[PDB]
Amino acid sequence: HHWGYGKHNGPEHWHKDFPIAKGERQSPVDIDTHTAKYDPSLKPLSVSYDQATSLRILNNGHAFNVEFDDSQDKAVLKGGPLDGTYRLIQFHFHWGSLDGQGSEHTVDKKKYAAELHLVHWNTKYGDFGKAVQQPDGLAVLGIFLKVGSAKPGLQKVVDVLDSIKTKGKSADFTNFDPRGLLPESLDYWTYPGSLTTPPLLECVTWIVLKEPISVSSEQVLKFRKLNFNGEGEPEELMVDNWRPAQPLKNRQIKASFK
Ligand SMILES: Cc1cc(C)cc(S(N)(=O)=O)c1
Ligand SMILES: [Zn+2]
Repeated sequence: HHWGYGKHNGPEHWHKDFPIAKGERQSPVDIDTHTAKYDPSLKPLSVSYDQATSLRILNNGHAFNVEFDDSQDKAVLKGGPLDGTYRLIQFHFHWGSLDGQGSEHTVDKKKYAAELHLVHWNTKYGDFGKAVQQPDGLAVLGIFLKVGSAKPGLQKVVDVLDSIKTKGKSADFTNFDPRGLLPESLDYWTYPGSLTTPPLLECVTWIVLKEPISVSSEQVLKFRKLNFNGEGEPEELMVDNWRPAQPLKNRQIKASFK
């Protein structure tokens, strides 16, 4: 009886195995746009993915992860609200059963169809496992997805999904360029939070872009053909793998723009 997204093991149960679920800096949150204050001390985000080297894509039974080679100084997030440099390790998505839900963060209570998380660890801690033990260990860049025009730079991801349908399947996935997933503007909101699945560690500086990317209905429909189950087990479509907004508590959300 491990955690997941069902009536029987979903977000409202996680606190039993992971008490920090009811902690002081949990994610995601609703971004109330009128209350977020412009911070003129915030810097432009620096996203440098020119040398990113993808290796593999993995269905982990909750989502799929596009994994990177993080053994050299290459694909780095810095600037913005961050001190120091954060190295890209993986990206994944959260999405809905319907276009009207699927994002983790919300904007004035608006739910997007999906949300992309580009995960980076602070190089001052030497690797990911040590970084997640620190309050400034990770920086997660969150990007909303809406359904409209296709995102060409997403299609290589979509087309490999047939080969990782079920939990525990992986496939080689080299030379994927995550720059093709970024919107035009790097305007963002930022706040201190957590991982959004167990273990729910309070180790993340969240940077959520204001501009969503557009993906087509056909692209998100192929996300929804993935399975949470393993091969040879009853089919459970991989949909609604998002955590609802959590209490903001004693936090401020800052805007990079206005
Ligand atoms: C458990 C966990 C691990 C990683 C690397 C990333 C997340 S999230 N969804 O907060 O980006 C969760
Ligand atoms: Zn995530």
